Amino acid sequence: AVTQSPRNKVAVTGGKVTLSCQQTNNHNNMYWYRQDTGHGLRLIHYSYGAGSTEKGDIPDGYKASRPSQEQFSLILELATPSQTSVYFCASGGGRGSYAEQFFGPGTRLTVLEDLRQVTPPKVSLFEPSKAEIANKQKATLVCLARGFFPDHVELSWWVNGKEVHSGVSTDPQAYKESNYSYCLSSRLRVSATFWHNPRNHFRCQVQFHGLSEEDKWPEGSPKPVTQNISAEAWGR
Amino acid sequence: QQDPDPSQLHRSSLVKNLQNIYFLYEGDPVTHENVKSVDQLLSHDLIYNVSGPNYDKLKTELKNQEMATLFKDKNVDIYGVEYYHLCYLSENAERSACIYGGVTNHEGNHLEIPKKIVVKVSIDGIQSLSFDIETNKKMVTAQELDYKVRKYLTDNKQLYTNGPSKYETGYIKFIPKNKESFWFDFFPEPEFTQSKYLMIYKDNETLDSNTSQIEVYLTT
Ligand SMILES: [Zn+2]
Ligand SMILES: [Zn+2]
Ligand SMILES: [Zn+2]
Repeated sequence: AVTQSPRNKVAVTGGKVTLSCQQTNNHNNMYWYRQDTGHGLRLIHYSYGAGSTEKGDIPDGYKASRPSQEQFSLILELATPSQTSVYFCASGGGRGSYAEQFFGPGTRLTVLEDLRQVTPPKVSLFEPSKAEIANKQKATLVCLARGFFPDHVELSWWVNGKEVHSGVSTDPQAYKESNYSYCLSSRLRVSATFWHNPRNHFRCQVQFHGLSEEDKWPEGSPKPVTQNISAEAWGR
Repeated sequence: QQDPDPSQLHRSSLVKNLQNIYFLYEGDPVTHENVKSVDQLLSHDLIYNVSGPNYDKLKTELKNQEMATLFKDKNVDIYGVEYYHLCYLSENAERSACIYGGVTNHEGNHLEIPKKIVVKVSIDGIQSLSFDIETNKKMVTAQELDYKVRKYLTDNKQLYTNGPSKYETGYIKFIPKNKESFWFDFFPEPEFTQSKYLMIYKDNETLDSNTSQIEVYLTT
């Protein structure tokens, strides 16, 4: 397996950031990549083994270290907004071609001028269209999260307490509304019969990752740290 | 080793992955007291059942078979700069570390008190730096002294960094009592591997800690 830590991170320009990769595949090769919307997966640094690292295709602005076989770290001494991106780690057996690689879950890193912009989301649940119910035989619930920044969020659905992916349709990526505000919507379709049973519970769960304990927030104002907001509704 | 000429020194600005040299001298060296060979792969090496953070076995390639069979059954002290990439110790197993030389006899090679050796550092033709190195061995390998010189220089003068170097060229010169002096270039060739570079310690050159001088020459 390959894990990455932290999975979410907001940093201020000029700050120092460290992404850590851990593997249990006992592979000699490890890699650090970055991916940017519409753009490709680019290699930053890689390593053929403990105690050494190699410059990738876009090394400028990053340092790397391989303290052991299991770990591979990517260091950003002076974070810049241009380093905002989604970082991927991977281990590789054999020669290290893609077919022999195993990627991590990814890390979302956002670098801004200051943290006073970070804001938790607004979550709302909406009942199926009046008409849609009748000659639709299908009931569709729409979940909307907005006014959040940056865009490190996860949206899931829970019917009767059990997570569901069937009938779900979530926007592939959070879309920006204003300069400092994102929006994200999703839909859950069920049989109009299911939506009419007062025994059925509907829940839209949203998780927002903001600032961390390690971060220092200007005292006097509530610190926008991670949050778990949920909108619910019963069957009518 | 006849002293070097400017054109004979490797330039750091030409080394693409110079951080791989930094890792060797910034990190802890592999040190082991009174231990003896357990296995052997090639005629000129010895394997030990010693351990460290990243290894359960250590291999040391010496100058040749004669020297290998000389230390094979003795109780030695190990002090070297190890690498892990390309350190094949068998067909299947691993968790092995590799070095070159760094071997001395343990029995009766220690000092009541550590012997301090002065390192005269010269930067741009001007010997303006001087600091002390230490060892508790009578007969010490050049490697040990070298590692200690570079570790201090890296920690205090930034000889190496996880990146480029403030110095363009550099080398360490050893001046034994009644023997020919020799030197090591601080920088590798544009393309190198840790194992290839570390061959400077394969000869297991040892010195009399009591009567040996150390000079360092750098250019920014
Ligand atoms: Zn999360
Ligand atoms: Zn000893
Ligand atoms: Zn050369």
